Amino acid sequence: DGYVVKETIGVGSYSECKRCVHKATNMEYAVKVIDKSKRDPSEEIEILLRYGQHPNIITLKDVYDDGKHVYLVTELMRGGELLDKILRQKFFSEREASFVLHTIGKTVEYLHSQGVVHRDLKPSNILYVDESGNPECLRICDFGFAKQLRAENGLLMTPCYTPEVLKRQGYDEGCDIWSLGILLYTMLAGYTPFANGPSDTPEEILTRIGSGKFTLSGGNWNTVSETAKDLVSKMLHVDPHQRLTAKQVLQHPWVTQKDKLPQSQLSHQDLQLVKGAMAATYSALNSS
Repeated sequence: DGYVVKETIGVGSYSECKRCVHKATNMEYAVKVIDKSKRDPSEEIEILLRYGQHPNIITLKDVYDDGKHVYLVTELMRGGELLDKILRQKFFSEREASFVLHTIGKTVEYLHSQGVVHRDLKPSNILYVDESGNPECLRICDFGFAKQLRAENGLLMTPCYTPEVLKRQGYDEGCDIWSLGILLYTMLAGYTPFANGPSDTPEEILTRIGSGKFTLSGGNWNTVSETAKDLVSKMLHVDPHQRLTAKQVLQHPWVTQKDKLPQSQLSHQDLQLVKGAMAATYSALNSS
């Protein structure tokens, strides 16, 4: 139960994530410390326990609860965040972008098919496990705001088995797809579609989202495939119920036919501007 707690990795609401190194074998891991009084991580643990073995989902190693705090010990994400790699020291083109979406898209398709929605698919919740930058090293993380589809009696249910009760998933699923849509945009454009920097205001961003318009022309978009633009447009459609499903995304020419994709380095703005814009976009969304 006692580890070797060291540096703090990140921070969050009612939870802190530090770098433990123990297992009585100097084995490095990550441990999320949730305040039992502040928050109840019932849904999160059950999701990680049931779906952690997925290779592109963060695997759960140990779990502890003394009553005051919970200790979710997971595999350590040494590769950092997705943007921290692709927009720094890694050759990134529509080809590499397609592999990234492919990897994450299948994971979401799996989760949606099991009736699990994430509802927090920000690029800071997608991390490499090692510093290779390889697609298979990707891991979806932080299932804090994730919800399993349950029955009236409280039994886990799939959308296959399962009117307005299901349309809730259809919305919640459509928001996960929309979250991937801005990541696709950001990957292609090198900048957030509804934010120009870290100091954008909720009033600015939410107006742009509601307008249902974004730049698919000018800048990087002049040297980007029409299939790449077709996908983002369909992924970021205004009505969440008219957006693509995770399956329909993966059946798209951009994703499937990777031979036809350009392999030229993509331009990007400073990482901190892009990271700044992105965190501000999700900050504006949390208000509404």
